[PDB]
Amino acid sequence: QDMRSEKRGLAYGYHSENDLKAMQGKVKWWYNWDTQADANVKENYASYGYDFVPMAWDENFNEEALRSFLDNHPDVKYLLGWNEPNFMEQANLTPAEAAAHWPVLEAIAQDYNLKLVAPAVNYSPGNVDIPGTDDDYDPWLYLDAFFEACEGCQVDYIAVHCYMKYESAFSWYVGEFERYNKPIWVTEWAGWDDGGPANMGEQMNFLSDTVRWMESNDNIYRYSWFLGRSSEGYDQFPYLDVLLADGELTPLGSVYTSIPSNDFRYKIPARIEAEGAHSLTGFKHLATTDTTGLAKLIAASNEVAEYKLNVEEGGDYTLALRLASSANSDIAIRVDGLLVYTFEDINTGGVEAWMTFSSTPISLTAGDHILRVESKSSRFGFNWLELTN
Ligand SMILES: [Mg+2]
Repeated sequence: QDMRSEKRGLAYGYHSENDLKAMQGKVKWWYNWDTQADANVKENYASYGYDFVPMAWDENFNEEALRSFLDNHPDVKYLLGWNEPNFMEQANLTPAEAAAHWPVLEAIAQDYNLKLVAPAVNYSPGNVDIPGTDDDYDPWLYLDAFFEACEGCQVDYIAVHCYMKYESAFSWYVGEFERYNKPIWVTEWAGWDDGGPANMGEQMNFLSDTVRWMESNDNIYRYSWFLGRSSEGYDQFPYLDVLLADGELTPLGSVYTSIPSNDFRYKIPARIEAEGAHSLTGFKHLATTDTTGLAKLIAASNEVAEYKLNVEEGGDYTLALRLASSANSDIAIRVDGLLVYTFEDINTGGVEAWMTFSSTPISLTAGDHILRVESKSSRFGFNWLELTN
């Protein structure tokens, strides 16, 4: 398949080569808050299609290690600036200070032909004084003061952190940063504040809502989920982990890496994870215990899933669905809006009893097509689909 997302990255510092291969061609870049790539992948990450974005975490970073790493990786194209300088417990730099030290990063960007990402901000506890305001917590008041102190400074991108749990809050809050007229990097996000996700499925729904919004926002240059693996583990609140055992994904990690960009098109024959729909009405996410697929979509009613196909060899394909359904369930299949097959009285006897149901052949001409999977007032689980010729 083509590269699944050009924007999608990951925040994690302990990749193995097997971890990078598990996500290959579904994750484009990553960063680790440090000046060089993870030790076990430093030599080979570029061969799996990734680019690594180094970071100057605060003003006292190790410039020698960063310049030395850059010397041997001319594939590096971007440099992240200070990390949460408006937080006391992080980089702890008032706007003037962060601009004062910015030439160190420009000199680096000049020597290696790099682009510079602004210091990452978020609503802060307010303990780094911004001049001329009492609202020291304010990420926009911080960046304004930064930019006014940084006259003539090379700043190519904005970096944003966000831990809101509501996808509409998230899109409103990240959109506020489009005011600066620069592409945006959401370099840390997950649903976490105000109680966060009630369960793993809530986090997967929130990841899906916000990933889909960012893939459709042209002003978002890049995003990276927080984070590859957590100290607490993937089934502990707030269910952050994208990677499970070496070289394998969590259910959430399957949703994260499967969601396609606007222009990506699936080639066939292929198996396509259900969580890789270009478009979801109503469908929700859960872990599955099926032997493959990691995550399922769940239907209670009339939910719709659409899959955008680049059919290179027109002809008749059989469509297979991997389903679970306690009772009788009906599923309509459409191509560019017109019914072609209906799965009737699907019944596996349990919500985690899985079977593969095949259709009669469906004619799929060469070109661009929307494959639509509609629940027909049915209650079932949907792991992946397969088209074969
Ligand atoms: Mg799946």
